[PDB]
Parts: sequence; C-alpha cells; structure tokens
Amino acid sequence: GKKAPNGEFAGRKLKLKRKKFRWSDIRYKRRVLRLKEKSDPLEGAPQARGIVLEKIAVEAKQPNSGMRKAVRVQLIKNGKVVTAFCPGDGAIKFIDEHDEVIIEGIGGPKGGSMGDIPGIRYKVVKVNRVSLKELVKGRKEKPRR
Amino acid sequence: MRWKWIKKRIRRLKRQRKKERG
Amino acid sequence: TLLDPLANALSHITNSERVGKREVYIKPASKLIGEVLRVMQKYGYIGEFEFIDDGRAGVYRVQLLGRINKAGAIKPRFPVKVSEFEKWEKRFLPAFEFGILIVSTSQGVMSHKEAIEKGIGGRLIAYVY
Amino acid sequence: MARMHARKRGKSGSKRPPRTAPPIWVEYTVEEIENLVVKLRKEGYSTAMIGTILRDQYGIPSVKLFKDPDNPNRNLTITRILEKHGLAPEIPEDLMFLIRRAVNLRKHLEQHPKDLHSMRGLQLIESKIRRLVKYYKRKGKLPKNWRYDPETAKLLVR
RNA sequence: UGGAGGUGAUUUAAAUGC
RNA sequence: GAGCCCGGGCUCCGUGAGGGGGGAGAAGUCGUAACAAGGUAACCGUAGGGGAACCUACGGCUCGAUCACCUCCU
RNA sequence: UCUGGCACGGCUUUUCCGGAGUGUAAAAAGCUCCGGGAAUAAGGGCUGGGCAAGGCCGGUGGCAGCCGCCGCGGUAAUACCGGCGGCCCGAGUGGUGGCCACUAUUAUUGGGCCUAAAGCGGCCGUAGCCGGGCCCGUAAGUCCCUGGCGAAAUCCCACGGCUCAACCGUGGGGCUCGCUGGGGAUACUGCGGGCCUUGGGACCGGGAGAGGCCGGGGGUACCCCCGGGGUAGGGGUGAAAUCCUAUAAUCCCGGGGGGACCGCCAGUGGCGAAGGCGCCCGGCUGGAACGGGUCCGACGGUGAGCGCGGAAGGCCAGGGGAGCGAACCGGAUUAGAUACCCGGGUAGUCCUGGCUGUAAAGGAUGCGGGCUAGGUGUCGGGCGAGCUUCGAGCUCGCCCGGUGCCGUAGGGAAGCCGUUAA
RNA sequence: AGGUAGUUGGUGGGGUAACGGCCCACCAAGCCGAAGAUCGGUACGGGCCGUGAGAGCGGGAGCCCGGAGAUGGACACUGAGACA
Repeated sequence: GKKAPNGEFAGRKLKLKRKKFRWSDIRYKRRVLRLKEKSDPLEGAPQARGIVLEKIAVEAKQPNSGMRKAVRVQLIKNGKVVTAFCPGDGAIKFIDEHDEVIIEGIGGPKGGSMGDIPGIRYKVVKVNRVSLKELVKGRKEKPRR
Repeated sequence: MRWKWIKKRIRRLKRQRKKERG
Repeated sequence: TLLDPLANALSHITNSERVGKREVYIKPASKLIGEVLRVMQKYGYIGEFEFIDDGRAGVYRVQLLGRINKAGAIKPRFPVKVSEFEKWEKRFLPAFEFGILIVSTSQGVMSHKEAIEKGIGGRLIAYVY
Repeated sequence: MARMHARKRGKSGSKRPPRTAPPIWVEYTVEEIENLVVKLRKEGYSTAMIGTILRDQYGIPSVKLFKDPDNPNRNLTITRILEKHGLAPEIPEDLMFLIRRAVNLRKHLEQHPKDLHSMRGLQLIESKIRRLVKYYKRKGKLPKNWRYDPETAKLLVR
C-alpha cells in the first residue's frame, strides 16, 4: 500500500490527510491565515502615501558598494516607520523632506529586497503626486514646494 | 557540533529558565 | 492475510507473463478469478486452463500464449456510470482498440467492449490488455 | 501458508490428505465409529487427541469424510458427535485449553516476580483469548453478558 | 579474485593567510 | 422592557525604559575544533567541568581510522 | 540607405466643414443620406545569459547606476548613461501588489520516505478502513428505464438581427447539479441465513539454544591482611616530576579475607518483539522448529486513540564497594593545557525496591499476503543411502524453517538492492 | 476536549395567526461530544466568476435570486402587511 487508504467509505481520512499536509506550504498556510496581510505593513494594499521624515543613504551588500538612495517615510494611517529604496540616478534631489511620497513594494512581497539592497522591501513612485521616472526626464513635469 | 548545540541550548534554557524561575 | 485474491491471481499472471514462463499455477482459486479467466479466454487473451479442486483449494493451471501485456484489478473498485466509461476508457486502457476494462454488471460479467454493446454498467473489477 | 505472529519464523507446512471421500480398505460403520469416540471422551482425552488416537490406531484420517453422509446437513465429526450425546464442554476446547494454561502462568509470576519474559507471554496469551472470546460471543458459545478478567479466568478453571 | 570481524598499534612531523 | 450608570473580575487594541535571538558586515583578538588517522578517529544519548572552540566518563554506532597480526567468504 | 527609403508623377480621401431628414415624442447623442474636403493623432518596452527576439559607437570607470534571477560596472563594458542601429508589440506598453498555472512543490488523476526531507526504538489491540471458497433470500449501495425537479442569465452549438463583431433574438444542449416516486437487473458490494477447510488458532510427539526467574555450587586473576624468606629499590615517561618503599616496598613461599566477573570455549554460530542475552548444575518458566492438518471453521490483516516493555547515563530509599573511574588533586607535555600520557580519587559502576524513557534504540530499510533465474556456505528439523566407534558419529542429495555471502531479469541517481527486495 | 440548567424529555397550561421549553407550573434526568461537540478565528449565501488539457484550486464584483441592515442601541401605534 502506497499511502493511502483505498476503500469505499474511507475517504474522510483522505479528506483530512490532504488538509493536514497542505499546511506544510508556507505560502498557503500564510494566506489562509492572512500573515501576508497582517505583518508587512500596508494592511495588504497595492500602495501607500506617506510623509518623508528624512533622507538616508545606506551601503550595498557583499560583492558590492554603492550608495543607494533611500527615504524614511511614515505611512499615514498605517502609522509605521518604513525605510525605502528610490529608483533613478539623481533623484534624491527632487524629493524634499515633508513632501508626500507614495510607496509600493518591489520584486515579490515575500520580504525579498532585491539582491543588492539588504532591507528594502519597497519602492517609491511619487513626489507631490508626480512620479520619479517623470522627474528623471526634464520636460515632463518639475517639482513644487 | 551537536554536543555544542545541545549544551548551548541547555545553558540558554537553564540560564533563561533561571531568569523565569526568578 | 490475503485480500483481493483475484488481484493476487492477476498480478501473478502478469509477472508470470513478463518472465515468459509457459503456464501458471495460482494456488488460491475462485469464481472471481474463474469467471475472469473465463471472460479472458472468451476474448482470447489466454490459452486453456484446468482448475483442479483439491479439498484444500481450487488451483488454476493456465496456458500462456504470449498475448497479455498488462491486466490488473481496481483498488477501491470504483462504481462507474455508463457515461463515465469514456473517462475510464482513456485512462486505464492503452487505446480504443483493446476494450477489456473488465467491469462487473447486471447482465453478468463482461469486458469493456462487451459491456458497451449491451449498454449497462457498474463498479469496476479489473483490467486486461 | 505462514504467519510469523509474535515471531519472524515461517510456520510448519503440515498438510491434509487430499482425499475427499474416505478409504474403503479401512472399514467402520457409523455405529462403530460413534463408540470409539465416546470411549475416548470418557477417558479424559480431548477432541484433537481423540482424532489423533483414532488416526494412529484405527486408521481414520478425519471423521467428516468417513461419516457424512449419515445426515447430510453438514459434516459429522468428533464434537458434533459428542453434542448430540451431551458429552460436549459448553466452552469450546479452543478457548478452554487457552484459559487453562493461562491460570498456571499467574502462579509462577506470583512467586517469582522479576520475570520479563514470563510477564510478556501473560500479555501474549490473554490477548488471544480476548479475541477468541470476542467472536464467540457473536457466534454464541459464551453469553454477551460475560467479560474477561483474571478473577473470571480463576473461576472458570475451578 | 574480491568482502567482514577480533587489537597492536605510530609519535620521530608545529597555529595562520585577505 | 433599550440605553444609561456603578463596583469588581477577565480580555483585546494604540503605545514604552529595558531585554532575546536571527540572516549579515567581514581588516581587529583568542585558539585549532571539524574536514586528511586534522596530528588524541569521528559521531552519538546522557552527566560534569572549562573563557572559547571543547575536554572528559559511560554506554552505543560506523557514516571507523592506516599498515601490521589473527580469523572467515565467492 | 535596395528589409526598405527618397525625390517626383498620378489615384483615393479616415478626421473636418456645411446641408437633408431624423430623433426629440425638448435637446443632445449627430448617427444616417448628400455637397465641400486634407496623406492628414503613434507610441512604449527591450536588445549578457534566462529568456536570445534583437549589436555597434561614444561617454563613464566596482563610480554613478542597472537588477525579476543568475550577475554586470574595479580604464578596449554588446549588460550602466547618451547616441546610432535592431527585435517585440501596438493605442497600447510597462511597474508594484493578489490569485491560478507551470508545481505529480500537495500527489484522486498523479509524489516520496537505505544513504537526498522524511519509519514511530518495538509490540498490542479499541475506533476505523480493508477481507479465502461455495449455495440460497433481500435488492440497502450499484447499474438500467421511466417519471417529478434543480428559475432566468452566463457557457457551448445552430440559425436569425444590428454594415461587422462584440451584443441581442430564436431554437438545441449543458449546468452546483447535493433531493424525490415507480418499475427492472442480481455480477460485484452491504445485510441475513446456510454450508467448507487454503488463512488464522488449536493438539500430540521427537528437538536445539548466551531467552527469563529462583536455588545451588567452582575456579581465575586483581586487591587486601598475616607469617616466613629476601635487600636498595621500585613507580612512572619521550624525557621527567608528584608519588610507592627503609619498622623493609617490588619480588618469592605459605596462610587467611573481600568484592567483581566467568579468556580459551566462541563459529562468516544460536536465541530473543525490542532494549538485549553468554562458568557449571538442578527447579520453575517464555518463545521457537519439525512430522502428522488430529480439532475449531474466516474466528483474518492493520491499526489513530489507548495500553505495555525499553541500553547506558541520571534521580530517589536502603545495602554494599575489589578493580575501574566524570568531577576532583598532583606531575609531565606544551608558547600557554582547564588534554591527549602517568600517579592518586568521589559520585557511579554491583544488589534490592521505585522513578526516569533517551539513542547512529541501524539493516539509517513499519507490518501482512501473493507473484518473480540462480549459486554457494552455514545453523536446526524431516527424509533416502554409504560409512559406523552401532551414537545421525562421518558424508552425498531433496525438502522445511532460520541465519550470510555472490548474482539473472528488474529497480536505483549512483553506491548498491536483487526469493531475508530497495 | 469535555459542554449543557429552560438545559433534553414528560404532563398540564398560557401566549401567539399558528406548532413548538416559545413561555410557564409540576415531574424526570436527560441531551450533545474523538464520524471533533463546545469554544476561538474568518466570512453574507446561491446562480456564477478566474484560472487550469482534465482532475483541481481560488473567488462572492456589476447583474439576477434569497436573507440582513438604515448614526449605535431599545421601543410601540397605525395599517392586510412595519416594529417602519
């Protein structure tokens, strides 16, 4: 007998087996409880605006060294401290301290910061409801306050 | 190795369990 | 103990086959196996058999032509509607040609192909191809 | 063939005569056979050993084949010959021999208690009884009100 | 020709390198 | 017959000195533990002891050591 | 610049303007008819390997950056930035997040578990699932037929409608599909009854063994203590020291006392569920093999829960203590040594009662049944012979049970396994 | 992992449009649970929907179908119908 009971009336055993053994998929367990949804702030969401507390630059990882542009932003309803990775070359410039900065994830919600960056779970798109890739190109719009 | 760890785990446990017992 | 005596017949019969002995001996014996070998012979898969009923047991000595590839019982022995046949057709058998998914039926016992021509079904018993 | 129970060891291959009707070079009447049986149950021998002595002395391998047909409801054989007379123990011999032995163990253990192995077969013989009980209840040689225990084993033997 | 035990065993030979 | 209130018990949310560990950074220090019999074979469960790696006792195991010495086996 | 491009020549003319009705049952929607009428909205991503589907120049220089991963930038970068070329797709294209697929990475279909993750240390049996043959009843599951019914929509197919399709209309099908009523079949399964010995259990007689317990009894060696004999050491090491011995050690002879244990025997051997088990003798006792199936007549398997046994260490209470010996006390070693080596030494090691319950508790391999070349050695039981010391004592072969090794077919990733299966 | 005291049932009665522990008087000690009750979390439910060769897995959005609600919480009249 390769595992399983096989027999007309047994099925229930089957039926509980699977479920018992389903909870060894971390991902499945996690969603079905909602640990994905509780822990890594957002309250689950696509994105979150927040006030730029300051600008900080951190070091790169193991084979690497280079100053990544990171913000510290506070999500507003979430009310949680988030350090964050900023796309683009010049950028850290166009972000004034205490402009609104909308924030997203970057590269699988699992926790995985991209290979270079240690911490950074997240991405920035925006400065005063106009984005960073729009501010890398000179023409498209340029910033205020 | 597992010598190490068992006694480290035990010492951690005791010392901490001492700190709980106290 | 044993259970599925049929199956322990069949399984010999095939592992018997795969070696390429000449004839078989199956120590436990029965209707199920008897009947199934009967239907099996009827399609032709096997040559002739004699059973001797010893005061102990029936035994079947079976003659092996060479035809059989694989012939096996079904595990929980599922009930199968005559609409669901086609599913169980595609799965177990090797192609449309063969058609001894041996089921047990209201009419008696049949292959798959002898079942379909009548039009009647039920719980599965074994297979042969 | 085998069952290695409380063992790893393949069982004896002792096997029956494949005779289905009886020898006629051997000769006994339904009446003569019946006498032989009754005489032996009168001695204090028991049905297996009764079938044993009849085999070794009177040359009848099993009673069923010789006797039936003489009332072809079923095969006529030792204890079914006994019950019609009232010589049958209401406990089946199977269950009896078992329990019989068991009570002897206990006395050993009584005096000697430092015995692993001897302790461990007490556990191995009870649990065959239990089974043998369980099914009989349902077949009906032993009432459903019964249940097995070591004081209710010391009462059946005495 | 290839495998399993039972017991002598040898201190005369020294830490580390992105 | 609601909300409302009052005294106590229990639980949960926002938040706090202090405290634990992880995956790391690999330019300071101590040692050589394992990986080669790693230079005292190694691991193992248990117990004590040592700053550390770890050592030792007792029992086990070979995923065990290198010839030598003795014993068996196609 | 021949993939294509440009000049030039000709054609037609999406938007856009104006008109007719419409529609409104007021507009707008400005559609739709007609007149006027222009070649007139195209972009985003990527181009190192993966994915290749697509490569040069210039800047820059492990920087700044790129980045989904694997990596790429440390002075000739196809991977970065810009340009130039090229690939994709196209009013889209790309980023983050979620779900499903890929992922037989949740195994029903359709996974494993010796060594990769993963067998419970072993057994018992409750609940459960799963069940030898043969006959008869029922027809509960099961199949067949009819009948009540599971709204419309969505889906799929046809035809028809709107310029086309989307969308809609008509007709046919399917639909969670979990319900019901009646008739019919009786292989299978359930249930009921009867019947049988292949499984199981059970018995009798021969038989081996380190199985358990209990009582009995002998000897070895170590130590200790006493007398005698006998002097200048011995102990210990790579060297040494601490330490033994001068009221005499070691050594030898004789006498006595104590506790532990039982080399060779001894086997590639036996027994045990497992932990494990070894002087001899007797009593009690567990298991096991075989010949004869002589008796019971499916009583079976497995087994969550549950219950029980379980080395060494540890712990508890009592008794004991030679040797040995964690901790510990000295010496050496060593750069230092909390060690390896040596000299002392407590707990413990032994006995009795109890607790504790762990392991590389291994064959890293759960149990039961059936099937699938063989060979050889070995243990025990049976059988036909020869030998004989007349005892299965020495051998040959078939068979049964066990215990090893080698190997065909097959399996495995390979090592290996291979009728004691992986 | 054990829960249950109008709690499970019985007799008689009330109230209600009406049966009913719905409510109540008396009597009984049941009732439910390892075929997982109770408690805790989470969540409208269905038609469908997404995806997937299928088996399956995830999902309750317009729309339809049924239930619940109307600042939180309680309360009656008036009416066939509301606790609106």
